[PDB]
Amino acid sequence: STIPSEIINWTILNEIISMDDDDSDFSKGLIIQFIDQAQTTFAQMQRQLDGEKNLTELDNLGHFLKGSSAALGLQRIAWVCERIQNLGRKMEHFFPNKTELVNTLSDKSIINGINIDEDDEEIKIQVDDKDENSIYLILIAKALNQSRLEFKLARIELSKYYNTNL
Amino acid sequence: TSVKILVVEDNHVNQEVIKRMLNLEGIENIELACDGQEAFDKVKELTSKGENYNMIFMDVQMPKVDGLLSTKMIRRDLGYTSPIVALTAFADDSNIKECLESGMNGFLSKPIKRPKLKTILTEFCAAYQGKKN
Ligand code: BEF
Ligand SMILES: [Mg+2]
Ligand code: NA
Repeated sequence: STIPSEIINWTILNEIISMDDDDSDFSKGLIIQFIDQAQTTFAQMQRQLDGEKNLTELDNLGHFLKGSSAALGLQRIAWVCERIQNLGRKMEHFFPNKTELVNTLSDKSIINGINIDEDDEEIKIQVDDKDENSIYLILIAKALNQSRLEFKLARIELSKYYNTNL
Repeated sequence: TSVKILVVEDNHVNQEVIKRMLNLEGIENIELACDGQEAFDKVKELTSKGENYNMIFMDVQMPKVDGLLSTKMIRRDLGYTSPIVALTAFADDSNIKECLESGMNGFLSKPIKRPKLKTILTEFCAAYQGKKN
């Protein structure tokens, strides 16, 4: 699969917005809930990477956020989540570099006034204590760093749509 | 009442989206379960009353008991003869085949769009009456 180029699939998000009826509390409320969910889920994934290193839990966390980001049209986040799930299942064996993935953006210029590595966190993992499961953990850490970037980009586009910091 | 649907789903955002879609389809009697055990328990309680849920939408990955095991328990241990449709962030043919072979009648992948939900309801949902421009 290739990551989608557009941060928001407006066909899906417009459909969500169309269900508001009257003020916008339904759709904006789901966006706000998702944002919180994403922060909680990233912290959980990081805790696994730094701690228990449970690939099944990482797969469950990926799959969890995939469903919600997909339902809100946040399709690049959903794609990276699907990669995490598959890495956690040992069903994939690579994850693209950040430069390759940022170059696929449709509004490729959205990456101009921010540090694309700002939210990066490094995986506490010995080498030293390395084994057959190390690649999956290290590629999931790579993927999570991508996910935090995709999340910041989605928040930028959403904040611009809502004319308010979300 | 009239039509009664169970949505089984651990992600609250997804619960809220499908609930709103079903409400828009004129279905107000929607119950929510957060995992496969809770789903079993609810279908189990309604089993006593002597009524089915018209339909169950079943997520696959959930803590405690997943949707495949949930379906197996509901089919095997309980009477259960009414439709169960996978509603899940999956995926590929392995997942679809697994769901059908576990005793699910059909399969929807997220995001579920309103027109496609309409088709599933017409296909599988008992008393459902739908409009309409
Ligand atoms: F967790 Be479900 F399979 F989207
Ligand atoms: Mg789930
Ligand atoms: Na049913």
